[PDB]
Amino acid sequence: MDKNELVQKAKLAEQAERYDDMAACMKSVTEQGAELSNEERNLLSVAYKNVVGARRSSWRVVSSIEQEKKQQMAREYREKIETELRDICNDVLSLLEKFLIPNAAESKVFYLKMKGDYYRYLAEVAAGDDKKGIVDQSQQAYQEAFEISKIRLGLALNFSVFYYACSLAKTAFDEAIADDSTLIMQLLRDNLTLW
Amino acid sequence: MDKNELVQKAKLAEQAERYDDMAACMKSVTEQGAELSNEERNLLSVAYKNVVGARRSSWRVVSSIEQEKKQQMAREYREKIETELRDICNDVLSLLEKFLIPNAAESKVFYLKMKGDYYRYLAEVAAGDDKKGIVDQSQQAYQEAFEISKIRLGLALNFSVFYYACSLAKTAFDEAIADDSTLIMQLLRDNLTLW
Amino acid sequence: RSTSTPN
Amino acid sequence: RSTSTPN
Repeated sequence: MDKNELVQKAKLAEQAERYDDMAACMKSVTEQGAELSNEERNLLSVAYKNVVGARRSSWRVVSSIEQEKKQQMAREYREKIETELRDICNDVLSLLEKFLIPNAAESKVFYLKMKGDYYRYLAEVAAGDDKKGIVDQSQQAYQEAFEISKIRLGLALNFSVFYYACSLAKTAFDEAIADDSTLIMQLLRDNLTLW
Repeated sequence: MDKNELVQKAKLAEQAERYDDMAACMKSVTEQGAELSNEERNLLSVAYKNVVGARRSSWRVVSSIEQEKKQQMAREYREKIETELRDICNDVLSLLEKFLIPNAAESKVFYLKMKGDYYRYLAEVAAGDDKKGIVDQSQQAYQEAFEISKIRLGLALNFSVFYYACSLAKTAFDEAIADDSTLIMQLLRDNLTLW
Repeated sequence: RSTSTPN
Repeated sequence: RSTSTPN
């Protein structure tokens, strides 16, 4: 198999914008012997965010566009992406639970964030009774990270938004007041700026 | 089959950035009864440019990166895209010759541009003796458009670059001197600015 | 609305 | 180098 080449590959894919080839190059790597070099730990985080993002972005536009015959055409299109989307979270969400979270320091909150992230993603998507279980599933996953942090920064944000709430925001924000970190914060403020 | 729905689809795909679904939605349409509504005539032009572009862009980066064991890994990667690329030109290049060019006014130069464009693309890609035939193939296709124009604007540019030349540029540029058109021109100047 | 991160 | 168009 040779991990240190499938990494060089995962890198080389991003060095050329192909995010699926990338996200994939990492899957092979995560599904090797876990505990990922903070760099490796990174590539996967992003590759995957792009990929599911791409689809997440698109899901957004069409759901609205939809809202007659032309619309069954939309749902049929939504349906199709909701699918690759699901395929991506589920794909990664798994890796996490069956490889990533169990093989960790700081990472443990990182992953736990991400884990709750992806169900959040799936949560946006769900419909029938499935939804409730996915939502709760994310929370416990997120809530678990909120407490373990006590990066952590980024987390506070995402958990924060996940609620829409603000209450949790100002709190984890306010305390922080005491370049990278900066950025994130701006956003949470900005979030309240919104709410 | 129902063209007027596969169009709405081709549109809806771009309204959500999925360019392959788009380029494809058009293929179904071009490969219906030709003579395309200037709008339809458009969507296809772009969808396809994105798609092959995407791949064209990436082809660029890796070819350089390559230039030891790690490099066989690159060529193996280049090889893989050069492929989908080829698959795209060839895919469209065909449609053009077997549907588009033969079913036309102004379009005739448009297509003829595009036609020479795609081989130009393939031309960048080729290697063995194949190259020479592809190059010449484009020229005659482009050269044919240069003369038929006498849009046409955009053409002059692309044919211009295809040579690297400049001679052909200033000429078709200079005459023009007598919002949309503007843009293009800026570029040809800019091209000489370069050469 | 809102979110979320970057890389 | 150079090119080419847009849409």
